Parts: sequence; C-alpha cells; structure tokens
Amino acid sequence: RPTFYRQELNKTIWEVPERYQNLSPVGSGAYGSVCAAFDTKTGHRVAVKKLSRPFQSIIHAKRTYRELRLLKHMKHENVIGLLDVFTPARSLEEFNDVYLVTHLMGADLNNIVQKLTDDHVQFLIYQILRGLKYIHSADIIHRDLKPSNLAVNEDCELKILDFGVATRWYRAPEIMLNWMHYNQTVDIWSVGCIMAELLTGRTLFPGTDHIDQLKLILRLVGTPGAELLKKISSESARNYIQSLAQMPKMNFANVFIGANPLAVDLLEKMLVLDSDKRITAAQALAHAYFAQYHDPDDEPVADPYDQSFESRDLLIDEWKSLTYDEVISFVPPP
Ligand SMILES: Nc1c(C(=O)NCc2ccc(C(=O)NCCCC3CCCCC3)cc2)cnn1-c1ccccc1
Ligand code: NA
Repeated sequence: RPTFYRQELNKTIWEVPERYQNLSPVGSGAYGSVCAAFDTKTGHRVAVKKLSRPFQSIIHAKRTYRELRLLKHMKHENVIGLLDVFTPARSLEEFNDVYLVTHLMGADLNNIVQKLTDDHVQFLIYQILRGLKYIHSADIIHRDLKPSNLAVNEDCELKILDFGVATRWYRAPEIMLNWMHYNQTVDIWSVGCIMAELLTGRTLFPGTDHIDQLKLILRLVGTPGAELLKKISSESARNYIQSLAQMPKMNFANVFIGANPLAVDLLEKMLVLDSDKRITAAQALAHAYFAQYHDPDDEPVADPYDQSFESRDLLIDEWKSLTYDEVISFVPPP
C-alpha cells in the first residue's frame, strides 16, 4: 500500500498517493470534483476524480458501485478507461472516499464545434460509433450521449465518457417520456443529432421543453406512420401523436444543403423515428461515409458485463462493501 499526502483544494480535502503530484482543479463543477495531476509512475498527466458523498444514501452508494463497475469494464480506445482507483482507507470500516484516475482529455466537442470539415466529422463520428459498437456489445446503453460527454485530444482521438448542452436536445423521442420500450439505438439518435451539429454548427433540435422537443423532431422526421403507430402501447402517447396535424418526413438533402451526400444518407439512417429501423453502431461503421476509416478487423466488441446488480435492492453498507471489493480487486492496465 502506497504513501498518501493530504491537501485542501477549492473547499474539498484530497488524500492521494504521492505517485500523483501537482493537483490542479479543472472545469469547475462541470466534471465533478476533478483535478489534473502528474502521474510520476508513467510521466503522464491524468485526471483524479474524488466522488462526492459516495455512500450518503442507498442511491448514492449504488451509483458509486455502478460508476466503478462501468469504469473497470471499459477497455477500448474510444471509451474512457480506469487507470487507477484508490481510497486512503486501510479497511472497509474506515472506507468512505473513492478516487478515480483516468487519462486527462484535451477538450469536449461542445467546446470545439463554427463548422468542422467533412473529413473531421467522418473521423469523429467514426470513433463515436466504434466506441458505441463496443459498449453496445456489452449490453450497456449510454443514454446521455451529447457533445459535453465526448472528449477529443489535439490529435482528434475521441473518447466517450459520462460526466453525469441540454440532454433533451440529443435524446431519442421514444425515451423523451414513458421510458418502458427502447433499445441501444437511443444512442444512435444522439449520434445523428451530434453529427448534424458538427456538420452545420447548429443544434439540430434545440427544444425549450419535452413537448417543444418532440415538435422540432417530428418537423424533420415526420409524424409516425401507420407501422410505427401500431407499436405504441401508451394510450396517452398515442392520443398525443394522433392529435397532431400530420407532417411529412423532410428530404434531408433539402435540410443539410451542401453536405456530403453520404453524410446526409447516414443521418437519414440514424434519425429514423422507428427505433426498430434505426441503424445500429456496427451497421453504421460499414456505411460508405466511413470508407476512409472502417476496418472490420479493428472494431472490437466488449467482454460481457454483468449488470445483474441493477435489479438488486441492498442496504448502504452492502453497496459500500461491494464497492470496496471492486477497489481491492482493481488490476491496473499494463
Ligand atoms: N474532466 C476530465 C476528466 C475526468 O473528469 N476524469 C474522471 C472521470 C471519471 C468518470 C467518468 C465517466 O465517464 N464515468 C462513467 C463511466 C462509464 C460510462 C463511460 C461511457 C460509456 C457509458 C458508461 C469520466 C471521467 C478527464 N479528462 N477531463 C477533461 C475533459 C475535457 C477537458 C478537460 C479535462
Ligand atoms: Na439521450
């Protein structure tokens, strides 16, 4: 077990291994309680996140466990990974604080987007889809993909993260309200909204609320057809839909005027209202738009992820003990 040192940063106490030096708060609360640090083991800059009141309630304790399980799972170039997790505690009874260490990323896509060049759009969306193929293969759904959850270094290498840009702007209509029926392609909707905004410089669906959000979405993609309406089990949802004056699907070529026609064709496949018909991440990687980058031998799937804990109703100290187990069993990447 390593030697720790104590300091106070912008109102928060930080007890970290001497391995991590030169701690400097980043963002403000945008990312949580996060410090840029120098990792003396590797000679790389890292980010250290100290979880806030991780075991204050059952729900905090389960969120803490969930975050650590997800982070320990992720082993892909386009997904944030866990470099280290540590507690200053020497025992479970002493255990109250959880620090996570990741790569320090350069900028988010919110603090980048001005238009981008079509080549930079191809590469960034390619990497998002490559990461999504990976987490979708583990039956993980991001559910809050948006530009602030995407980080990109000066080299344009991109990682998917979740720090949690209104979420509603990027959210699939089927999970805008009554979230009882959806699939992995809720994330593909979000990618379509992100790609549109990289191409145009403008939020595609800047809804002021959930009702304005659905209105903007149906304006572009049209009101549900007969085939989709047959699949809506919520009577309230059906009554809302069928009370709207009918609207045709726009020709996306007439909306994204001047865009690469292959980018427009991929947007048409991502922003399909019917989630049964929406392109998957694996399918989208094989789309002609990514001809320059697609390598079907270098788009790996994930190991299976046991999310059986999500269904469990446990006490604070149980979630705490499980979290402690995961800290102890952590094996750093080589
Ligand atoms: N602020 C940070 C950090 C940071 O906070 N690291 C620490 C950090 C800790 C956790 C996460 C995270 O994602 N928890 C959820 C994990 C599982 C999801 C992964 C995705 C798929 C769905 C499951 C993220 C970060 C690193 N770089 N920058 C940074 C960025 C831009 C500019 C300047 C600095
Ligand atoms: Na979403």
